[PDB]
Amino acid sequence: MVLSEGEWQLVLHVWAKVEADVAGHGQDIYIRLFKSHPETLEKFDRFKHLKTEAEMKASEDLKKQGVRVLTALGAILKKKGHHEAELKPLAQSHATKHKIPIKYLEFISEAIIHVLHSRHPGNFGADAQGAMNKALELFRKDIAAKYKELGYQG
Ligand code: HEM
Repeated sequence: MVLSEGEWQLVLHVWAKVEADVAGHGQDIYIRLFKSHPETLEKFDRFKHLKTEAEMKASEDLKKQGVRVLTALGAILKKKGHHEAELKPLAQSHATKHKIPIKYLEFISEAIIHVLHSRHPGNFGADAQGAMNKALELFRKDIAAKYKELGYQG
């Protein structure tokens, strides 16, 4: 697939607002993911013992993971589809070391959309949500193709 320049502008306009508070958005996204799909917490050996949302909000390690994820995804989105070099190392660690199935990438995509809709309603109307969903679908299609080349395709 291919996004138009106008679709990319809608994605990067709301992403510029996310970048005013990377750690806060990272925390909100991972807490939404763990509350909605609790099985995903099991992939994190450092904080898989957390039992409540209060514990998750106080976790320094969870906050650091949110910042690493959003910094990497922000770099991929700022390439506007020319992200082959960025995806290679991410695909290799997620297929071979962490073993993250494509369905968990779909789950965190839903969590990003929910958080952006809650925090940025004025910059995340229907057209902007549609563009963000297309950008995340492109990212998941390209990572799934790299998973297959690497021997995982999960
Ligand atoms: C937007 C999608 C995602 C991006 C851009 C992303 C990016 C990253 C980055 C940059 C790292 C550190 C470098 C590395 O190990 O490759 C990382 C580590 C990790 N990610 Fe992902 N990630 C994403 C989704 C997920 C999801 C959905 C899960 C699990 C449900 C996950 C599980 C992990 C784990 C377990 C680690 C290692 C954590 C540690 O160091 O303790 N990732 N991710």
